[PDB]
Amino acid sequence: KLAHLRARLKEL
Amino acid sequence: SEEEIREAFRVFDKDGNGYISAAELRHVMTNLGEKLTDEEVDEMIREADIDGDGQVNYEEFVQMMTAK
Repeated sequence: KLAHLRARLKEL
Repeated sequence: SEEEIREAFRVFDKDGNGYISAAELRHVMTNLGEKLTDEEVDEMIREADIDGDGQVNYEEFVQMMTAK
C-alpha cells in the first residue's frame, strides 16, 4: 500500500 | 513534516520534471521489490490522478501519501 511504500522506501 | 513527501517525490522523479509518469513510478516500485502488471500499475495512477491526465502531479502526490 501507499503507506507501506513510504515505509520500505525509507528502509532502503 | 512535508519534507518526507518532497523526499519521496525526489526519489520518484527520474529527471526533475515534476510530473511522475507510470514508467518512473513502476521503476521505483520494482526497485523496492514490488512486481506488478501493466494494469495494476495503471490502476495506481488512475486512483492518484484526480485531474485525469495520465500522471501524478505534486499536489496529487501529497494527497495520495496522506490517504487512509
